[PDB]
Amino acid sequence: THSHGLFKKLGIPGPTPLPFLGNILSYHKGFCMFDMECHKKYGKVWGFYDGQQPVLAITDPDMIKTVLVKECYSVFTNRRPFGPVGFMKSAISIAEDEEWKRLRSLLSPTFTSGKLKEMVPIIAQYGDVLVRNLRREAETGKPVTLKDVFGAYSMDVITSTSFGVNIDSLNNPQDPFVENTKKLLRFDFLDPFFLSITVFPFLIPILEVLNICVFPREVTNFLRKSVKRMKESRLKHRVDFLQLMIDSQNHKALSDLELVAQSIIFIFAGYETTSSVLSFIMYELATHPDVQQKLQEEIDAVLPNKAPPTYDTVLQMEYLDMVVNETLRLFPIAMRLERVCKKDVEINGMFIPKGVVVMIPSYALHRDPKYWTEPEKFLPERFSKKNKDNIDPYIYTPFGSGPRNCIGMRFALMNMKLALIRVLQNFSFKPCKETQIPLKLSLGGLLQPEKPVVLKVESR
Ligand code: HEM
Ligand SMILES: O=C(Nc1cc(C(F)(F)F)ccc1-n1ccnc1)N(Cc1cccc(O)c1)c1ccccc1Cl
Repeated sequence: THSHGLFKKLGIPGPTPLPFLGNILSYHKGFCMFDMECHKKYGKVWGFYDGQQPVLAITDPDMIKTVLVKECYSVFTNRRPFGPVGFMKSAISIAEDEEWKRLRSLLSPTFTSGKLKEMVPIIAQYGDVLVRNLRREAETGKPVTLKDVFGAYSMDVITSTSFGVNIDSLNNPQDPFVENTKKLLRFDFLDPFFLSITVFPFLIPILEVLNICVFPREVTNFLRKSVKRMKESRLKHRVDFLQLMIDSQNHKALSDLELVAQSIIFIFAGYETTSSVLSFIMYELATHPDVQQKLQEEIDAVLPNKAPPTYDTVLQMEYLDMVVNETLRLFPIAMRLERVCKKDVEINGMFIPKGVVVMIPSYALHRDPKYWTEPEKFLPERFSKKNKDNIDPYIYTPFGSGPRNCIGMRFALMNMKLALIRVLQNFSFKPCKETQIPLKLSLGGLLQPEKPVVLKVESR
């Protein structure tokens, strides 16, 4: 069509698009397979169309640094709009340009290492809860699906960190927080709805005037009311995500609806993501028990006699840092990094026209043989103390990079590591007969396993 000749004029290789559809039919193998395929068949830079939207993929480390870090505030500042957002347009991950710079300033101190150290005791409290509910499942003599145990854990930390709500999600699935928040699963961008709106971006403004929100509106209105009630209910900082935005509420000021929007994004950002990575980590520990043994030995060394973890101790365990990093290399759940080019610009000898989405194939780079030897093998020694300097930080980007990287990286890493320390110091995980030995990945818009990971759990 009239927008499909762009990459031909610039002389950029890519699959030939179809009218009205672009290359979305090539998504039948999934985002990951499509990205790795184009990397093999086109080299270091290629292009394709999500409907009428042109997308340029870049793999040069210098270009990635220019897009994500150097020319970030000037050119590559925002992400592609993804659908009808409603009042959630004020969320930090959805805000654009000056509003984003303001909100990120108003929210950066919330994710300081100092504030994270003050959050460790609260998160550790539900590590003991996870172990208690894990032992009962171990006594059943039957395999357990890790998504439910970790999802229960990830919910308990989120509620206790975002608010003061202490809950046992696995045993108390009735509290209004547990019910509504359990409907904040990740967005399958290859489903009929999202595939439709990428082909029909003109329908996004229509959906907004019908008050059709991409987030379930019942959960949003419930959460807005609960925050409005809790603000009066405390009208003892307790290292509370909501409180840290209330005391900071008194650049510019953070509004009440803005505060509500950020709180929901933190719940959304850390419920399935935390549980998914924790499930991937345990799968690789079962199929590679030598790693699990050394990790279980390192946990006992730093924290003897099943000692509770600490900010100073978690940041000390080196082999635990290797297991999370290598799992995030194999399974970067974002799969991709996107920036919208807001003006004509030339980067590293390449012309990027206005309006083109620049894409960085994190999954494709993480499994590229030109940077990783035996990429499919899960060798956690890639990040040893003497081999962790060879890795290019712009090829391995599990949390993104630049001033729009993950704002909750330290929390997520701490939260996951605190969970791993407590569970491996009491249990061992064995591959049962209901476990997929190859672990086929899903073909949709999510980086999740095809079948849920079920493993045998024994007590130590
Ligand atoms: C293991 C879990 C997580 C992973 C793998 C992850 C990864 C990412 C990635 C790749 C991005 C995009 C950065 C880019 O565009 O360059 C991002 C953005 C973001 N993440 Fe996470 N994330 C995780 C958990 C969390 C959690 C628990 C929070 C809660 C505070 C959080 C808050 C955010 C925010 C606020 C952004 C948007 C930053 C901005 O737009 O300025 N993330 N994350
Ligand atoms: O933005 C992402 N997630 C996200 C989205 C929302 C929102 F939609 F409601 F606004 C809210 C929270 C998060 N969230 C999850 C973990 N931390 C932040 N990404 C990366 C990404 C995706 C697409 C384009 C792009 O440039 C960057 C992500 C991260 C981990 C797993 C899966 C994803 Cl899709």
